[PDB]
Amino acid sequence: KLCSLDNGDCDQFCHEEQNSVVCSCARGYTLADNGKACIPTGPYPCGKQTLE
Amino acid sequence: IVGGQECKDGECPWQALLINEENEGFCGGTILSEFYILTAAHCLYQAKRFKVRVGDRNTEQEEGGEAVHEVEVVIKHNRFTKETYDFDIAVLRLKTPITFRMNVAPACLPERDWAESTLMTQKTGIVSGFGRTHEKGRQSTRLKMLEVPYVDRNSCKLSSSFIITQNMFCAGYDTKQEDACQGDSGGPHVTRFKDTYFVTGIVSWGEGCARKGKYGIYTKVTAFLKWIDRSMKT
Ligand SMILES: C[C@@H](C(=O)N1CCOCC1)N1CC[C@H](NS(=O)(=O)c2cc3ccc(Cl)cc3s2)C1=O
Ligand SMILES: [Ca+2]
Repeated sequence: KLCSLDNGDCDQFCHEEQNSVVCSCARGYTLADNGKACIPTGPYPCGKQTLE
Repeated sequence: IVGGQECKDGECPWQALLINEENEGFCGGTILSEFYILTAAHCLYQAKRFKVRVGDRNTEQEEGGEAVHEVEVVIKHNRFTKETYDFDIAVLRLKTPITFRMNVAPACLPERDWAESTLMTQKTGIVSGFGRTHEKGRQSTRLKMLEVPYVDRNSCKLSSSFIITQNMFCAGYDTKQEDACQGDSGGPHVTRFKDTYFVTGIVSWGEGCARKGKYGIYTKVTAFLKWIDRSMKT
């Protein structure tokens, strides 16, 4: 149920509020329009391996 | 690191190395942001004056990404104790900011409840460093990484001759020849989740390296998130 079922479909942090899932992101990311994906604000976001 | 594999280009970009007056590594660290490094409190008693190096994978050649940084302030946990290594955590503020690039980037700080329920219940974490390749060997000239299983807390407590406080966790193998080792202390323990890497621990201590019936002991970063946040505001 909720955050226990596949992380509530969240990319990063999952929180349960009143029988409902709330997703959020690490510092340097903003939550996408779908309320689930996390989008990097700028170059070299935290937690990503470097490629170029 | 005993066993494991070399970090390939761009794979371990959050690694820092603490270097002494003779430009020799004695401990690791984790890049948290352009001004801050996470390390072990016990590492601070291992050299009078030190600097921090980032962007390095081979200490014998120049790759082009290397940068040395001077330390402005040392923030050590005031409850740290040498007898047990409880509260083994410190944060360093650098004099000049780190310019991120290939092989130089920060690891993410997670939220406590989600990390404990979702990250620390994954099968494995990843530890890395330039430390000894065998218990009695010499330090590695190459940066290494190793996948290490989370270990059941009760089993860990039974295996240990030394106390495991609420501020520590265990990881590694019962008998397989893979573990962190001398010189890796203060280095990153990170957990991968959907291709993003979060800080979950700090290389702390162990009874030898890769010994049978013994595990690697790590500072539990999730117990220190509000502490870390305060330190990074001053
Ligand atoms: C038992 C411990 C120790 O001296 N303690 C005294 C203070 O209270 C905590 C344990 N100890 C004895 C030797 C060892 N030094 S070490 O070889 O530099 C080292 C081995 C090792 C293995 C796995 C990890 Cl995760 C870290 C370390 S680092 C080490 O940390
Ligand atoms: Ca080099």
